[PDB]
Amino acid sequence: DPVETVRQLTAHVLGLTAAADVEMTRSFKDLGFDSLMSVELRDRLCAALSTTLLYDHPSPAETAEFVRARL
Amino acid sequence: ASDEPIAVIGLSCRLPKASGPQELWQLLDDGASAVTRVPADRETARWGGFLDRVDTFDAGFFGISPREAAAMDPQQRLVLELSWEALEGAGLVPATLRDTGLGVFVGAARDDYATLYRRRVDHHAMTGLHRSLIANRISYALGAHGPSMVVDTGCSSSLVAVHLACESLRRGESDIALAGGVNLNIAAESARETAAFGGLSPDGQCFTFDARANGFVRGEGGGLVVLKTLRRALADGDLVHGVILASAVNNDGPSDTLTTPSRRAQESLLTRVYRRAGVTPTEVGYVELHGTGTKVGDPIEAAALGAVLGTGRDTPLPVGSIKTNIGHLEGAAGIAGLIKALLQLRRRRLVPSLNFSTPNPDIPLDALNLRVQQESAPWATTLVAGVSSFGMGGTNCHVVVSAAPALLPWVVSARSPQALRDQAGRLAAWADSPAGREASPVDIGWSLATSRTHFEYRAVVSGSDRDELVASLRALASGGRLGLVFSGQGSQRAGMGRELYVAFPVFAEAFDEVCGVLDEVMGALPPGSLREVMFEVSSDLLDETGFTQPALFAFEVALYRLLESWGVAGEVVAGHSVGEIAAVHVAGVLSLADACALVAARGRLMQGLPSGGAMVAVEASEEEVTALLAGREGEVGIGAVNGPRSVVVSGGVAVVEEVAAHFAARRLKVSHAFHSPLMDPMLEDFGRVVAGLSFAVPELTVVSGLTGAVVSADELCSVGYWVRHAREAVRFADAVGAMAGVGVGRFVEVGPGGVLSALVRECLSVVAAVRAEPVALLSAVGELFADGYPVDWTAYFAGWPAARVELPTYAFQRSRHWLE
Ligand SMILES: *CC(=O)NCCNC(=O)CCNC(=O)[C@H](O)C(C)(C)COP(*)(=O)O
Repeated sequence: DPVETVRQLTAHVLGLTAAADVEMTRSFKDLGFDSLMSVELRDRLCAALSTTLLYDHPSPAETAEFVRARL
Repeated sequence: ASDEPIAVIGLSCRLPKASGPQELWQLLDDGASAVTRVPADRETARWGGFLDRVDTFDAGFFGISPREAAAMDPQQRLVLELSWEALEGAGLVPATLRDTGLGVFVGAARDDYATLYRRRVDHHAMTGLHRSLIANRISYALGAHGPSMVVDTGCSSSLVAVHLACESLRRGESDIALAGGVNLNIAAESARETAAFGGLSPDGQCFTFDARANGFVRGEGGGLVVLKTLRRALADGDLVHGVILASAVNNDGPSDTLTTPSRRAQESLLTRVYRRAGVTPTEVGYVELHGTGTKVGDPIEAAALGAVLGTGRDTPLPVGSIKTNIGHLEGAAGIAGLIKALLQLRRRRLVPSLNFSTPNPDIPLDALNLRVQQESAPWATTLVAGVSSFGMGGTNCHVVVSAAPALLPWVVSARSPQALRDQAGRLAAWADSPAGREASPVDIGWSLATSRTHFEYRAVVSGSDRDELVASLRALASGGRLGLVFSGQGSQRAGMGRELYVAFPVFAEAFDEVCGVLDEVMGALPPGSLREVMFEVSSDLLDETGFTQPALFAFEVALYRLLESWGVAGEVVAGHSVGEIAAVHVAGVLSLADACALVAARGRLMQGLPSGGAMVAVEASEEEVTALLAGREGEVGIGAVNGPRSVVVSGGVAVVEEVAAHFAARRLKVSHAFHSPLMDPMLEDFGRVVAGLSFAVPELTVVSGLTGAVVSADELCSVGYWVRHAREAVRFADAVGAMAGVGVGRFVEVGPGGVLSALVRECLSVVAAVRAEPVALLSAVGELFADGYPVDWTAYFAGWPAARVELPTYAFQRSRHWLE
């Protein structure tokens, strides 16, 4: 869950259709993430937990590390 | 300085709540905010800095049909208005820039009118909606051959434009340049797009460098600056409003986000431009910020400035932003900032940057060494200012500017009589205003003469000080060949030429030469100062023909000399009786000596005749009086044919009475029956005087009062002509007809009274020149000038050390033009 849900959301903001089309190993700026598009992840991520999360982790996978880590 | 410093010699603008530089200084110095809610007549984020209205435009001034104006971008219209205003403020006459290398550089990045047009087609839409024409149109109306272009770098456009103008001047591609920009927020779709970008302040204010900074508020307007090289400007003697020492443009390059500004690029830009100008951080007295009030942008700009101009400086660098007053004009942001700086340089004062109370915690004002101007303080040390403008694509631009190194006539013109009314009213209100009282009435008259185009509807007001001239303007607010008719006997009055002598030294000099020569001639052969007889109101000596002919000759010759110095050079001349003597002299036929001898001999030989002569003005055709007097040739005859139904009968005072009674007819106050058989006794004596004078070929076209037609030199230079002129009838009506025939369209009465002018009007533009004679002659030249004649008003102010001063611009006859 902490992985495929990122594959199914980072595209919802990026606009890619296939969930697997996310090169989840490449930098966010290299994937093409804007200010609004970066923070749209943070504002839809806690939609169903708790600022600069996605500049702290410039990689979809390396941000997805932060799900089950501390529970 | 590295490169040629560029002089700013004039500017114009339209800004929210500021129709011009005056109003702009008013708004800025008062620390007033022009930001308001969206006016009802607009469409819809709900705040902005808006002009009063954008639909008005004088389409007739610029030769634009209402059809073309309606499909025309209001940005194109406004830039037209701003171009004319900027040139006039620079002091230049636009006619003179025709076919020159004038360059036009305009920054624009929004096409709201075109969007409106397309969301709802004729051949004008192509030109009216295309952006390139914002500059190109100007080049076509002024006739400029210099480069004409529109540049879009985003919000930084207008400033870049000035840069490009500067470089174009330094290379010689253009000799004068107009530089600036325009942005008009008339469409809700652009507002929605910039709003969806999130850059917009929800409170509708630009909290530049303030901790409240949450975005910018939109603004609209436009602005122009006239630019010359410092060399060329100083050489031409222009009003320098500032000097650009250096300018540069770069791009952010590898920013974090496409829209995130770069500190390093901004620092590189600052370093480059100030090294090129050779200005250290201490020499900078102020920096006009981009200052949009954005959470991201403000810290970056502040940090760049503190890195380049903060370190190596004792006192805090004052900074501010006009976006706090009128908002973010985007495409036209840059120019606005510049104009602000310019007004601070000329005024040598600072104005508050509004919306500031607490420093942004992201901005260490103390460490960075910068302070926000909050007080309308003065400016101490010359003064140097710097302007920044940054585009969302990263194209940044900075510019370094430095500060600069009896009876009066006022002339106004306009393209419409109602426009003339408004021009006069505007000039009057300005003359009363403080800004106009800082200029003297002499300088004002000079600048009106030299720095304004003379449109087809003109007028001239006279006064001794400011108040007289002002009230004159208030009252105002409520062709062909030139022909001169010289007045004859009966137009004389006591006090001739006394007051012409005291105002204008030219009349005094010519009148003294003629009066000295005439004093000599009449002192040898008296009928001893003609000056005294003419100037004395308590003197009827002028009604005797021994004085009236020399008096008229002196008055008219000095009057012609003064009209000629004012440029008014007649092409066809004519004269009633003694009037001819002046006309033939000023034609160059007779020298001053021979002319004075002729006229004094005529007057004296006519004065020694016995009484019993009389002349009566009669409302009768020449045919009628020919019927009435035939058979009485030895006793009475036609003195003059002044009109189709106006003739003067001259003869024995006995025979004159029954003519008057038959037609009863105004009795003329004359001493003798001129142009009648009673003039035979003095004919032959006169015939010897004329036989001893030198007659030359005239320099102008002469029309004879004896012949009634154009007289040739062989005829005009014979003794018989002048004796017949002294004997026979003055055919003045036929002379007016002949002058009209050769091509005269403008008739001038040289002399006192308005008699000959009434006669010329009867025969048919008729102006009676003269008759306080300072007033009475400034009136003559004003009526000439407004009739179409090119009067060299410049040469009038050669006596005073007048200088060029800024003046209010043309009052445009604005009407609405829009779509539906
Ligand atoms: C055209 C224009 O807006 N020009 C200068 C005024 N704008 C700015 O200073 C924008 C600075 N940056 C931002 O406002 C933010 O970067 C954005 C653009 C709102 C997006 O944020 P994200 O890039 O972090």
